[PDB]
Amino acid sequence: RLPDSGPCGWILVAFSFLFTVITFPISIWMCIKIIKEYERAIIFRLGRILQGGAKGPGLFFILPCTDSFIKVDMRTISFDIPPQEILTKDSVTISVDGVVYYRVQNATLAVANITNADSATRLLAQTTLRNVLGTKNLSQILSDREEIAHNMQSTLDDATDAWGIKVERVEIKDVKLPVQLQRAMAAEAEASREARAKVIAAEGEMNASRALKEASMVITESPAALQLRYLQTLTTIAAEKNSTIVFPLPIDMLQGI
Amino acid sequence: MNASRALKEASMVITESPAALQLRYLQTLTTIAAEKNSTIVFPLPIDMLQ
Ligand code: NA
Repeated sequence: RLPDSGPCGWILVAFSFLFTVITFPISIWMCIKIIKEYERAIIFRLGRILQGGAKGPGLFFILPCTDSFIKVDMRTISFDIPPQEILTKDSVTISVDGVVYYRVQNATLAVANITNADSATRLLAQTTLRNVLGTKNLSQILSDREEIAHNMQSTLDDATDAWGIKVERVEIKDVKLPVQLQRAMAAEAEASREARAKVIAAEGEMNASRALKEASMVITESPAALQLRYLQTLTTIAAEKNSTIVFPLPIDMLQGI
Repeated sequence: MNASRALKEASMVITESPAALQLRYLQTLTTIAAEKNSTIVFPLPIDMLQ
């Protein structure tokens, strides 16, 4: 799979052979290359790419005048995506903070078919995450990891194949609602605790009721006692750090008009 | 028009016992109180037994 993108050569090659031998105890260090188990090399000689696949591990020789040399790490790499602003299918504004893991699958395509594989891959992960979550309600986003991952993978594989890249994971490390929505969306949790509080409060009413009845039966034998309790309530209330408005009301004067 | 059928069903059940609609009113007030700039004016009818 190739990427989508002579007599005078021997003279330059011979000149380079001679020059490097003339400079041998210095230039041999530039000629020699060592590629580790987990690396691959892409080599051009007079602009043509050396026949076959990417060069494997071991010891290799190049002439720096006529040859160009690119070295590719084949290991998995992880990148912490910058945070994004997203809209859910139900139209909720959320900000998410992603992470992507990816690996070079074909070293030749990664070098010769795309200008910058890393930037292409990292941007593609952002736009793919933006799209998929726009097809889900907020509740589905929290519950449907496996389905969401499956949807992204097919999208990513179709695009990254030509770049020689395999994306292995995309995941989310933070999700935030804007502050104006936070209590409104929490209604279900708030209601459950209020429901249990109501049961506790009603039990308190029942426990206190007997003493109030006993107090009432004494008070009603001289009914003006309730007005004395009323006036003491006003004195207690006035002491709190709040505004109190009081209206003395001469009812017998009003009774006259 | 789309919402009307469910409201009719809810109304028919609620109206079979008199206090039910009043409970719905009070729950609404509790929901209102959480929003900003919501002033509530609350009468307390009291009897001094004269
Ligand atoms: Na991130």
